Amino acid sequence: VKVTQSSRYLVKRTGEKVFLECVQDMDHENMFWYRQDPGLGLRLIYFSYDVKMKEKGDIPEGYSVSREKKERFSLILESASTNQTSMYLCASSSTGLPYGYTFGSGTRLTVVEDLNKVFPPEVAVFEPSEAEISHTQKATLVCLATGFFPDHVELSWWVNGKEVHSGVCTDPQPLKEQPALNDSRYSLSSRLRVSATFWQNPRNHFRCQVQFYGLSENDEWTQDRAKPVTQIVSAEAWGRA
Amino acid sequence: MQSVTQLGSHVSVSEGALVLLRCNYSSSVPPYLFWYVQYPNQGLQLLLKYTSAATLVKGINGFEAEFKKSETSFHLTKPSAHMSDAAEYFCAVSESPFGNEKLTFGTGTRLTIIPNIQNPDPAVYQLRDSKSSDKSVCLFTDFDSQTNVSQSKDSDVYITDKCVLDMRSMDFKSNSAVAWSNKSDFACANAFNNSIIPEDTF
Repeated sequence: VKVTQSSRYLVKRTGEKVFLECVQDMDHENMFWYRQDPGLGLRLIYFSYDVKMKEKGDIPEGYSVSREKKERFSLILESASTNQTSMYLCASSSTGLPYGYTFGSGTRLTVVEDLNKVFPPEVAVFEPSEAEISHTQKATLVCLATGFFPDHVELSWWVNGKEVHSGVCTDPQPLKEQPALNDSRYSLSSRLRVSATFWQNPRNHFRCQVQFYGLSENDEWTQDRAKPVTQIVSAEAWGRA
Repeated sequence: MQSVTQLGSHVSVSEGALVLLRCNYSSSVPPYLFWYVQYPNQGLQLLLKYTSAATLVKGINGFEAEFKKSETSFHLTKPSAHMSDAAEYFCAVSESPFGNEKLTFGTGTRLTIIPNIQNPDPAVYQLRDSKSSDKSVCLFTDFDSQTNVSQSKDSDVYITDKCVLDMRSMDFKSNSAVAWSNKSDFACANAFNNSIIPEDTF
């Protein structure tokens, strides 16, 4: 009982024809493609109520769709515009069963006009101030991820190899390193806070982890630096004394 | 199914306060209504559904919603907001009791919860850059939720909005914002010159 989309993130150049792919394992008759945009909720592009059937949704314009097998529902952008930049959402349902809609987890698609603009982030970890420890008996480490385009990152904290949710703030919106440019590169901060006890013990390992999603193996690359592919970039620091 | 509206795209409440999210529908035919929530890094999940079975409908995470025909509404309430309630909420309408046929969704309401900071002493701290790139960062932390951070004017300098973190075992929440620069004249003592408090340590 799951609906998986083929890609979780994707970069594409304006004018390139794109294939988003939705798969379910439940023998469902009904599959739906939606987009989700800040301020306009979710909007239905195309839907399908059997194999080889389609019907246009509310915003079909610029999209095409194929229901070839009962399992699969392909969304096709003929020519990526930058207002096709969006989170795309697939869903399925049964005709008779009463269980409602199962949703996939989304494909973020960003369309830009040039693929040499995508940089993966560098990850610095800043270590707590002596002064906070003293005044608070807390220790806040800060992690900065700078130098990424497009905005496709997943920041995480690992304490001695277990991902921690306790005592973390990540910024919900990144800021532009150069907000004068149209397509400026981005920065994001995160924070991790623990007891000074924890931080003042040299057998505690702290790691700032940043997954980036840029390009696949398929894409044309022969520029100066390494290929800006999906990669996890970390920074680490050890607890003190 | 025909249409749906969610009046208020952004709602901000204090930890503990009444949450109320609006949903209003038109439908040529008998409506079936739906509330979905979308937590930070997660997918869409069902909170509750109105079938023609009862008026006050209890859902997950302590949400309730009353279906009123005479007002074309299905508003979502919860008496006491928790930090974990921060998320986007989406109202939906269908012509099927179960939700089998096309859901038409509204525009969504992002809900934000303002933490009740328990015992505040604000402070600005400088954090050692872990290498030899003497671009330190400065950290404004432990301020009351009243305080708001403001952007820079001089943009060789980068400041981030206020953020909330909860250290669950110590029952402790605290706000933070971060300022940084590569400029060698950038003092931490004078980043953050906007809506500060007089009693911040250094």
